[PDB]
Amino acid sequence: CPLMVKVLDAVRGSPAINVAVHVFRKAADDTWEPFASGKTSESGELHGHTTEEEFVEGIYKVEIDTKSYWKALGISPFHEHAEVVFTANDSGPRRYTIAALLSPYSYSTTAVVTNP
Amino acid sequence: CPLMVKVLDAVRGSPAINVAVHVFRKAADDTWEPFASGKTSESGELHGHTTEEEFVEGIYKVEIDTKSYWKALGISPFHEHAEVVFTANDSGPRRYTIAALLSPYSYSTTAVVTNP
Amino acid sequence: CPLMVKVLDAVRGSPAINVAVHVFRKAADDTWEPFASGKTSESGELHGHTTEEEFVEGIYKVEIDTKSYWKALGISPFHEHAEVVFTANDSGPRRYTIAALLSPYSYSTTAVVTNP
Amino acid sequence: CPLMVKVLDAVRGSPAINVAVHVFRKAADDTWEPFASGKTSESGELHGHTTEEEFVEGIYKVEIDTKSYWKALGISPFHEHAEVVFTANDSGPRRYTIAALLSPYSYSTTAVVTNP
Repeated sequence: CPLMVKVLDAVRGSPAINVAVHVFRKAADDTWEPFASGKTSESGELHGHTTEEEFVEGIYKVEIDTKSYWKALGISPFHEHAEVVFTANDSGPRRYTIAALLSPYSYSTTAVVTNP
Repeated sequence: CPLMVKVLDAVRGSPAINVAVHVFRKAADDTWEPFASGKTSESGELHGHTTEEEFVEGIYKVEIDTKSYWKALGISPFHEHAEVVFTANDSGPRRYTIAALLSPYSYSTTAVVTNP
Repeated sequence: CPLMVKVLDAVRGSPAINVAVHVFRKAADDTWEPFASGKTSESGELHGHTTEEEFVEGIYKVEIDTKSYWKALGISPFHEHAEVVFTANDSGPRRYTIAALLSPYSYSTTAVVTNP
Repeated sequence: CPLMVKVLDAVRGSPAINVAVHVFRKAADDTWEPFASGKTSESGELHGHTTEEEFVEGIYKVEIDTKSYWKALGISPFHEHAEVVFTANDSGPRRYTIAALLSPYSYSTTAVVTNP
């Protein structure tokens, strides 16, 4: 799976488990088309069964449901979710790891792109 | 102004100047209505000329045109833009500063929420 | 003051107030001589009452007492403190802002370096 | 190896390879005693042959030679190095992953602590 998402909790110093993640790809008509979704595992990693074949060039959006994550822990956070929008595979197939680091009023997101 | 945006550049160690920023209010019909927009100043700040009265409770989106910023500096960026979505003024009007620190393959965002 | 420190709290969405900060100059004998110190203000800033003349080129260390800050808020922290080491004024006197954004298990630091 | 260090480059969106890392443990007399050192691999991960046995409770320091990393890529960075100081194993053995994300004028460091 050439698209991996990893989410960490900066308050607890742990993977952020059970976090809902939705992935969309921008379609010809400018709308977001559903692409993949899942929940993070005990390692904070998203369970993607995406193939290299269907992962074509385009603009992708990864939406991480951070608000429900914090709410379940009793915390009322600032952000509704964390969104990451990026062009993928514009110069050939790559493997992408989108990392998100979560705090109640702050998040950071980083991408590592490798050419296998 | 109850809603300020500040953008910093982690590569140059400076404010991010002349970056386009668009703010939207979510409308009843889950659609994003324009709310404020501009280019960041030499201090990396976006004016915000909105008043407390029009800045009612609701879900706001702040969209930062990070891709144009990096292209103008000649560095290849990962993200299409940086989008921050949050609920404002629940528990009453505060001053919000949305701060964003930019790198080509990473960004972080934090809210500094202060009660006057 | 050519050297300012600003500290933000990612959990509360606010400046980090009353945080101890110590600044040192490296001495010829690779030893850290005290240079400035204080507690951050309500805006999360450390006064810095040093003058341009005493703020000569050299390697400076900024030590932020993050562990006491988190203990005062009742949250278990990871780090003993946050230490930023940098060379200043090579290429001439600038204004330096060392900004630090704190979470219990994570911190980031950035320099906003501006030429007057 | 219950102590792992992973370093990423936020300019290139890649692991930071060949980065020197030194690890110290605070000794009885208050001085830093050398504990481990190495260079990051092609995955940005540090090659530690540390055992659970020798990794006792104490205060550890991880020093990452960020300046040499940037210099080798032609960039003159702000920081001399990135230091992470923390108490380990104070409540029993844990596995620690220290992650550092590097930009020329900024870095962030995060810890994930797991109980195996």
